[PDB]
Amino acid sequence: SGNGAQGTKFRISLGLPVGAIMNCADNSGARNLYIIAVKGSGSRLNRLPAASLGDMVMATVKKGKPELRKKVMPAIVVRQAKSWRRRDGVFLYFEDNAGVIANPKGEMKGSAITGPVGKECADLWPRVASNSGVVV
Amino acid sequence: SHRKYEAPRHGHLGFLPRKRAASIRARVKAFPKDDRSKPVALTSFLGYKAGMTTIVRDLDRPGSKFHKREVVEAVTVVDTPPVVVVGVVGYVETPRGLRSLTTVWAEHLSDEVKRRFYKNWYKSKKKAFTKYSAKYAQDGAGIERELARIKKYASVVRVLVHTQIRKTPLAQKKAHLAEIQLNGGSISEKVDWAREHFEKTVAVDSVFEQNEMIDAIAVTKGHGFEGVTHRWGTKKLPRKTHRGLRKVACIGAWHPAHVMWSVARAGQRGYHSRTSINHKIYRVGKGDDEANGATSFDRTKKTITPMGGFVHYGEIKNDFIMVKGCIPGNRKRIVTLRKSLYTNTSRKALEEVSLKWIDTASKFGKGRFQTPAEKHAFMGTLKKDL
Amino acid sequence: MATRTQFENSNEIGVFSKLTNTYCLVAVGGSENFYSAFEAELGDAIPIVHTTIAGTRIIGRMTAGNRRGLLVPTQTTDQELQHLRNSLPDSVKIQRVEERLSALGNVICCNDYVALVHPDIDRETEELISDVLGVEVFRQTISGNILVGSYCSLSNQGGLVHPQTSVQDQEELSSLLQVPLVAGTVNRGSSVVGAGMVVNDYLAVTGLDTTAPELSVIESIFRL
Amino acid sequence: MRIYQCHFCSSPCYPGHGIMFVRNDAKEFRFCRSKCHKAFKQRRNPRKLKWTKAFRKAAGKEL
Amino acid sequence: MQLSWKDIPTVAPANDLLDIVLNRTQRKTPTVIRPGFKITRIRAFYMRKVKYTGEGFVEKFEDILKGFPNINDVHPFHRDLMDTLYEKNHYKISLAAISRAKSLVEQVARDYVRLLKFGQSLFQCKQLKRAALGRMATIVKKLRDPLAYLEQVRQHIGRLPSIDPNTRTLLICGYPNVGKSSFLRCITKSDVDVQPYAFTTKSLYVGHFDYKYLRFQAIDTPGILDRPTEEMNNIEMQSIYAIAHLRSCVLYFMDLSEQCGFTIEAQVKLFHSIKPLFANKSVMVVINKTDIIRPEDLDEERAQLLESVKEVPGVEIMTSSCQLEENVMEVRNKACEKLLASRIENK
RNA sequence: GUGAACAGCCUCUAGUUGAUAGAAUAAUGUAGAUAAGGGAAGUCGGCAAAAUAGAUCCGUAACUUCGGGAUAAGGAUUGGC
RNA sequence: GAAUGUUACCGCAAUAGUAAUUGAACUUAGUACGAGAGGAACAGUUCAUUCGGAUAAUUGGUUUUUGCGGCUGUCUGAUCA
Repeated sequence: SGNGAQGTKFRISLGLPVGAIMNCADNSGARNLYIIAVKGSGSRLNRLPAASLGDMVMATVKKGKPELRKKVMPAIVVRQAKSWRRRDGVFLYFEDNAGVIANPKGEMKGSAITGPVGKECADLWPRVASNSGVVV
Repeated sequence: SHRKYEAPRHGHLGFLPRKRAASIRARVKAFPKDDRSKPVALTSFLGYKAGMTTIVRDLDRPGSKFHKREVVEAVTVVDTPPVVVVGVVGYVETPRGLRSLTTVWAEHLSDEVKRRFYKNWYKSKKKAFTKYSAKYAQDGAGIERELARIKKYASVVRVLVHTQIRKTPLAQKKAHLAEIQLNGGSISEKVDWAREHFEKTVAVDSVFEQNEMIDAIAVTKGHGFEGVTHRWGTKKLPRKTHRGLRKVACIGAWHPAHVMWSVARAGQRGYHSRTSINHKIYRVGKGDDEANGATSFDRTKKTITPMGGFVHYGEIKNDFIMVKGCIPGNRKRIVTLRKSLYTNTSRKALEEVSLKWIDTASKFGKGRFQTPAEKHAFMGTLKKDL
Repeated sequence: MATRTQFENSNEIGVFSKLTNTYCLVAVGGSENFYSAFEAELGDAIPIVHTTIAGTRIIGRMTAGNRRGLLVPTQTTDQELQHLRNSLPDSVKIQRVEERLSALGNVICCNDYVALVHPDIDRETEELISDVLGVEVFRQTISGNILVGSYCSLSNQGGLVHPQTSVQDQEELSSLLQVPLVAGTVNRGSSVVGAGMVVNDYLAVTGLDTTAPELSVIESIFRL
Repeated sequence: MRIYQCHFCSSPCYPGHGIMFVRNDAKEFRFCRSKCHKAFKQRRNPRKLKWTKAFRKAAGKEL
Repeated sequence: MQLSWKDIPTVAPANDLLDIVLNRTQRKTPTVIRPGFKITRIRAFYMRKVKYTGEGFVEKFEDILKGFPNINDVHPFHRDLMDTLYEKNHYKISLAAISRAKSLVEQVARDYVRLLKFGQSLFQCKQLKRAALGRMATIVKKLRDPLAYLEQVRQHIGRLPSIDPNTRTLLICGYPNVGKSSFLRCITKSDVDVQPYAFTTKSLYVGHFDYKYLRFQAIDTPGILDRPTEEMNNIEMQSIYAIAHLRSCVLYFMDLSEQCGFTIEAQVKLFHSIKPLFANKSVMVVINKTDIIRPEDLDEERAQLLESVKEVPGVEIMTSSCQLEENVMEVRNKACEKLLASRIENK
């Protein structure tokens, strides 16, 4: 929420709450990245604050890299695969979830990220647009 | 004590009083400041909401995501019949009650304002203002003398007008009497303004200009004696729970023994009146105004008549007014417009207009062709019709 | 010349904007801030008219071009080439070119005679691109990476190469790509190279995050 | 200046509404309505079932 | 370029710590009546007690240790700066008094859970609270003493610089009260405004320059360094000394302009005291104002570091003047280039 | 009649239309409906609900006293002409 | 709702009670200050989260106008209905 993003992009009401098993499809050899904590707000009764396309949360590693488990690492969603919320009218989506590798510091690590990447996260985070390939 | 720590409020209210709408007319208690520099201009107006549409406009606003892109929102085009001045009544101030006696009406009254006073139209002998119309037969000792008092012993003037229903598709067959305050130079140019404007329509070459910040007041839609569950926001108890599964949450008040004010339950979610401000006028249309759908991309002669119809309306036969944004409260009833109160912040009036593509397809079904002649041309002559 | 600012807190100016040697095409971002930068430098036949594409602010991922010839994806609309074409003489083609993807910056580089496209798709509309530019495009991967526009961006003089590159790769492509191939760190040891800076025929706008020995490459290899 | 025409449904209507399903790698058919979205998820074939205009090309309409 | 200081926030000694007093106050205060029944109004003050507990508990005893490294980290020079302030005395008294109040929290928690016992008689509770208050008092007393010292040196570290020995560093030092107003100040922009400085007559005027892409900068401590350690029973002179001990390239400063007949004959046999200590340290001699040198002390002073006579390895000397702006760039450049062809060239 | 069968459902014969009705469908109830993303965030608690579910064929671990586990899980096959 | 001749339309609003909050980014500004390692506020433009009061032209959810189309068991001989 302020670690190198181009302004405050429109926080789209997606569907990624706490306990969402996120997959993995990039330069890393991991299979899935389970998230144990999803937020992105403040004063709000009852609700589990979800994460929109381009938010920085902390995820864990289950299957793929057993050497790197039980730790905290950044995980920016690069694949929305859900209907967003704009002003044009268009609402296209993908299929599979996101899942990128990042060093436990505050930046990124992955570069050769395969699969379709949303243009919304690319515009917000320069690191995503610089490390992608196929956009929409 | 508390649950966790007080928690927020889903039973949070918003309207102390409220109640059902015992009148189609809203409660207008706000009036703009009278100015002497600007000429005689209205402060309020009347009309009827038609519906919404999709208009493509180039976002001149420096958006932090879009800007200069083809985006759309939600606008409304409030319809307004030719309002004719048939009453000139002036006042002074507002102490603890009304304070005047100079009430000047008219003579040529149609069959619109003669139905407002009487529920049974058939029992009416069509003999209204008989003692008032007899004052015009003489020199006018009780007419011209009244105007001599307004030019000195008065201040504000609330012009009594109505709305034409003979050309209005709204099935009501009755005009709507309202009060419109006008602000201009001195206090003698107010009464004489509406006096010389009898049997006349609404002129758009004097007061009504291009891009003016106006307001909007309509009537809210109700839903009966709706309870705390849907009216405010009560939870849902599991199926395991008995004697109820969506009942009101246990209050447990004490705060004075007379149970608190915001423990509200069932009343009337809606059916009141709202108040919207800060709205820019896009385009002022008329009754016989053609080529309403001025598309700056396809360049085709078309109107904005809804090819389906919303609810209780028609096919556009009066002067339509397209304004920026929408308006709270459902239509099918009198909508009291209002001009700018004072120097508002706005923070959006810096941007002009850039309307191009105008939607005029179906409103009942899905959006397809804009013009019905296009579908007929694409189909061609077959079995039925041409 | 070689200036350095913090435009919208983004050292990667190559991602947002793209000032190639073909035509000075500037995106939406650049009011009076960017105008004060290249005031006495530019203002010639190549202005700084703002524009957009497909409802995005990224203009570095759409095309390349040498000195004359710019294409346009079929994903976006034609509401930009109906007024901007007046300023430019004859470079941007108005022919409806079918696009297979969307981003054409990290897969294809821009220069004059040297070009490279990462092997991933077939040969359909790609041949049409090489026909206009007149460049014998030879497909070749680099260190098993799909990115190439953010790892290297050569010109008519030299070319900065990504530090994480094998020695063998920095020799076999020295005669064909006619570049000395100088490997070294860039932008405080960043992972991007050509995405943080855009080499032009005249000036060379970079970033302030670029260290002194990382910036001295331009004033040594490229030579002014 | 081009005329917007639907692909999978073959019906020239509104450009947006626009909830569409991409093919990950390659591109997809731009939907012209929301009804076309649910007609692709169930793997419906527009070639056999009459819903497009391409099938009418092999039919022939000369009255 | 830092170490492990200027990160610790403010610390309330004893006068600014009056919080304990306030708390004990409200405590002995209580006096509740307990709702419900008037015969069962004896059950509540237990909660009262747990409360006070947690309170002092969190208190302090952990924020003091933060901001301070170790008594045996890496280089002794990092703790040498504290020797001229609190001295290994208050030093250990650093981590010393540290662990002091530290365990103090121990006894704290101790007696804490201790009384903890019972949740009847709010009154007895008042007495317990009073006892706790007294205990707290008997501590921060002697506490705030050295703790006062604490706050002091605390703020203290805001003017004192902190270089990094894990990189290239060019030691630059000069002798004030001569003419550094238009000589040494031609390199940096240091000037006394608000921040004062004792010891010497002047303050801290550290020079700095950024040539090519290197980084050469080091402060100077005049006074203690210009005299043997034995002569200074402490102070900072020794400060000057450790200061030295640090370095990569020591640059000695001379002046053969004769301001008032202040030639050097006694300090000649002093450079040999730090000569074998310079295993990998480059030397450089810079003489200011070289034009009015009269042949009266020239045929004697030259047998020091100028010519190959005594205690000289055989380096290059420079005789010019930066006051008249005569090749000031050449002098600054030819004083750190030797380090590039030494430690940098080898490592 | 269908079906593995004697269940259920439908149809024929015999046996029937007494259990207040009408108008109206705002909120709060018993049993019974259906909701993208997320797939155990609610609860003391696998407590409610839903999905998986038959026959034929194939496949079917560890343990045990070889009468068992065993109709395992994970798949495929299925109607009418 | 009973109402002092009555009904309808059009005004003034006492008393009581009271209702929006917070953060970030861009420009000014890689700024004022400073020895190095570092690093702000005011004005103007452009947003998001949460709560309350609303709206249904588009999207999503719901389907008693038990529609239209298709299908299983049984029946009016059979077919259409």
